Amino acid sequence: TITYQGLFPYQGDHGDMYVYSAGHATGTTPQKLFVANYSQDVKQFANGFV
Amino acid sequence: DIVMTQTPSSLSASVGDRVTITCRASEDITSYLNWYQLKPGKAPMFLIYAASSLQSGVPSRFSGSGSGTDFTLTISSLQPEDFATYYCQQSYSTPPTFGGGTKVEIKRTVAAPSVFIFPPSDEQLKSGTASVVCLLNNFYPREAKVQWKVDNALQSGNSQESVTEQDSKDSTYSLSSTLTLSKADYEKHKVYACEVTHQGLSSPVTKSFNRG
Repeated sequence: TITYQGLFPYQGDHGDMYVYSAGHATGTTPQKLFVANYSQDVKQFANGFV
Repeated sequence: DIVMTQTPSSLSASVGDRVTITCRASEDITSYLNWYQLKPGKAPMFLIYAASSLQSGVPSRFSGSGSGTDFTLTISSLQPEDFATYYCQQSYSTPPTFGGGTKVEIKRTVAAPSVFIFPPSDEQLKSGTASVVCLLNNFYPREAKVQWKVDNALQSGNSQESVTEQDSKDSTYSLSSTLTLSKADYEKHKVYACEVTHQGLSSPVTKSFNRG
């Protein structure tokens, strides 16, 4: 067992939650897409993400 | 977004007259149209759901017809309750859009337009605001054209039109028009004339009065 220093997430980090959802549709016909506001949101890629 | 347009924005029909209302859609709405009857001073009432099935508590005379882009609402006999705004709303899209609306006016009461002119009272002159009132009473046509001419010059945007709902005794609206002028402009102005153009009336009538 050894101790190593590297890029790692801090413990207890809830993080950012993103969920994909089905678009609006009729019984047999697909309709308008249903999406969240993720595109507007921008985050800093300081050291990358897991 | 889906757009719904009502073919008859306004129409005139007497009692016991069959009325057909057409709703036009840019895109197909298979069977997703809801009809609502709006009477002033009360909430709209559901009439047809899906444009195929009559809502419970709604009279049989109201009918749902048509499919896809075009839908038709038919009333076999006109009734006093039937003379109310009609809206067709698409249910196919996530945001519903209501129709332009249908307006019905009874043709039971027949009247000939009567025009009156009233000079401002002394209290209006002392206050500094002088309003001249042209009163149109018992006019059968739903819409009356009103124009103000003072000293052979037309005035626009200094007049307002207030119209009461249909009397129902003669089924005719009553309209009062007030013309407001600045004191200096009003004093130099002499004859104030309100002339109304009516399709029913043979000749537009000018009712006028001299300043003083």
